Amino acid sequence: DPQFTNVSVHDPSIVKDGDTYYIFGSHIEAAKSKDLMNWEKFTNGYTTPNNKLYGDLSKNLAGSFKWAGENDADSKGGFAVWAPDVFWNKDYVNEDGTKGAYMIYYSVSSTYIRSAIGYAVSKHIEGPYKYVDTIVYSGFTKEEAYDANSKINKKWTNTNIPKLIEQGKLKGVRADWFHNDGSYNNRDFPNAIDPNLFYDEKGNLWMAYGSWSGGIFVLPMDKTTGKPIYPGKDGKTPDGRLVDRYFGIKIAGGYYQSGEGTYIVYDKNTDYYYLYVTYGWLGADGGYNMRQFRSTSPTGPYVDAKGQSAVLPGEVDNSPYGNKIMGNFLFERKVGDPGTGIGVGYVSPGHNSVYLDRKTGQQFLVFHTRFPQSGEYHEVRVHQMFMNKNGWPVVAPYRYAGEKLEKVNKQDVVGEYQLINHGKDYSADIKKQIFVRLNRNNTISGDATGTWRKIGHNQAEITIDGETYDGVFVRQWDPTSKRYVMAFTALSNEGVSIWGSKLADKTDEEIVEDVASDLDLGDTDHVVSNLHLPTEGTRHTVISWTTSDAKVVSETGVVHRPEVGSAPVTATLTATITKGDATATKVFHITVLPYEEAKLTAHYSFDNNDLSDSTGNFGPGTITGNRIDNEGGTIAYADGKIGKAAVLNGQSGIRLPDGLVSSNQYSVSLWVKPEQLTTHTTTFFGAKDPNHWISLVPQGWDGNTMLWSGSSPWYDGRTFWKIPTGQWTHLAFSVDNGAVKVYINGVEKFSGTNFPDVFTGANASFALGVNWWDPPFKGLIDELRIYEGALTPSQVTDLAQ
Ligand SMILES: [Ca+2]
Ligand SMILES: [Ca+2]
Repeated sequence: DPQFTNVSVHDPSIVKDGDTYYIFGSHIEAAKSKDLMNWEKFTNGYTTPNNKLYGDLSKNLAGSFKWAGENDADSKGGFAVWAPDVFWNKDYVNEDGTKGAYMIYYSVSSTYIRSAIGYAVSKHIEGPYKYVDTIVYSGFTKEEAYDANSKINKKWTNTNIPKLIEQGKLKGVRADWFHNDGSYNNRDFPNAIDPNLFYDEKGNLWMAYGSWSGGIFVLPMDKTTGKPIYPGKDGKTPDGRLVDRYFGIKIAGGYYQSGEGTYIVYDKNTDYYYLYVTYGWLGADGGYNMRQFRSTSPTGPYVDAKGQSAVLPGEVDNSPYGNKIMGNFLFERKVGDPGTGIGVGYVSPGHNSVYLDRKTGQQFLVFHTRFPQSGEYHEVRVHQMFMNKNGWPVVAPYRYAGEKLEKVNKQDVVGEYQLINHGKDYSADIKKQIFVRLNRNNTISGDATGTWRKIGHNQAEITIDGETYDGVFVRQWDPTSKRYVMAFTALSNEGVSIWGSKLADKTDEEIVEDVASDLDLGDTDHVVSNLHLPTEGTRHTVISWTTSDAKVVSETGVVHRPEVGSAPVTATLTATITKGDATATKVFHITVLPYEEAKLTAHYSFDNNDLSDSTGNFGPGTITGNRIDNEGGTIAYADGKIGKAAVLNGQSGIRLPDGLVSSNQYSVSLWVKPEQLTTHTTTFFGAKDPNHWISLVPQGWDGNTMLWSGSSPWYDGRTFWKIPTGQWTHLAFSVDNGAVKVYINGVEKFSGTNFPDVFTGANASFALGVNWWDPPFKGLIDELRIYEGALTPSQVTDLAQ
């Protein structure tokens, strides 16, 4: 039934104009939809001029760009226009003195603290938006100072503050804004990004903003002009939270801890201000997760279900604070569940907005998310939310598909559920389901015990291991099985959320039959890799294995490839599948391939005082400077492992020719003499483009030698081994249709499957010592050998010597 059209809009700020829903996100991306399911982008990103939102970007927002976000520090080469919020401001006095305009409040940033918020206006939601002013600034300093790769002076005199002191809106500079060395005190005070403009009960206008550092602040705003009404005077709220003459009132975060993407919604139905913030880091390993507080006042205090304050008491883990409404999750499609793929899950879902419909009461969490097994690729998602009995909106487990609350029969609730509990913790981990059933005697049994009730038409009360969770039952589109299913979502007074999705009713026999038809080990006629043999199917179905011949393949799928030139070798794996007294059997016919010798395709020895390929079928290399795409470094040839090695001083390396590798069956060998270790720094690299690359990393994100692929998907070829300096080490890795191996000094240190295919039918870029981001390799690398095919353990224990 339901159709979806996806868009990649990061940090979506939703707004309804007329009958159309609009989202505005970072990087000047935006889109629109009439149904919250099918999105159509209308922007052109950082294209300038004729930028959709801003026109000639550079001149329109120059005011803001004088301070950060244009070709400066972390924005070198481009722009950084982040996390906007957009609304129709009926009171805005236009420069022709007419009333009413669409405002866009945006952020610009150059480092993790040097940022500012400014706004622009339009007669029309799609723009053009013309700059008005820049109103809040962070990362400024007590004296003249510059950042690495920045010519912008960060002294506070270079912000709006002098003008504000001249206008009588501030008395002066606050000493507390500075550390003793004159640096920006981001322990106490904010990074000026991520604005959210909202209205209170009375129609007064507020802006909340912030991201990590000192946290989230809120300022009242002049409806007529778009400017803050700065407090003018330092102080403390009645309950003790920091007030600042300029930055406003602190409502969440603190002490460097995470927390950005604030969104605040006044709900007239409950008379609460609901505060959403996202903890953690946005990246696939970041554990981005959405949090929820409330207050009776726009300016707080904001607290969670447990009555705990959103404002941190000190430099502590923020895990306990805030209802955790969504983290990493997957409703795993185990063997025997209907559909294909791994099932529906999200990684790092967050930076949300919220649409609450004045008339109907329907409510929607809007956010961007990443996904398991796709790295940094992201899309916009929308989940409905539903007010529970205790005045907390609860998030639905599935993306919105037209559903609404109904009168729900006890009959349609009773049965087996997959259940996910989001807890409080957050990390790279992905929560997966357990199995329980909600029995007609209102008990709960299975992987957890307890009780449940439906109340009124559809309120849910689930009590598990002595924890009670209040929420709703609602029907939901499960895209894995492709049915509307009954579901539940419910929050406890700890502020922990559990989710439920009803499984199709099934006998033990039908399950085993399902597990049996669905059990597949892929193409097992060309096996070069260990086979993963599942020991479990859906709903705790158990699967055991035997092998006809352990010398070919073990019971756990461990393969033994025969000698080069030998015959492929055959065996049979038998799966026995049990649940209750139902049982079935299925056999699979394996053929394990012999090793095949990789053949040398190119050789950079550096032995003839140049970057020539000795095999004489690729061009010579060229020199780079400190990145794969820049020029002007120096290659000293100096005494090395065989002949002369290539030296790299620390500030360049070698651009190898395009297309060097052009397959998914290849191998790379080289000898490395490092002086210093720097994290992420490559030797051999790597890339189709800056999102699809391979890198042989002497010290990677885990502190060890690895083979690394990124950023969509991520691959962690971890050897768990650290490499020495002033010293030669032999490194080799092979790739063979997803099959990957890495060798440290001849010994195999990593072996895996599903290695990405980065170079087949592309003309990619390759280099030694340098990439697009990290410190160049410092030391020597000798004897770079590229191959077609996968080096044999034998070929490799010979290159090592
Ligand atoms: Ca936002
Ligand atoms: Ca050499």
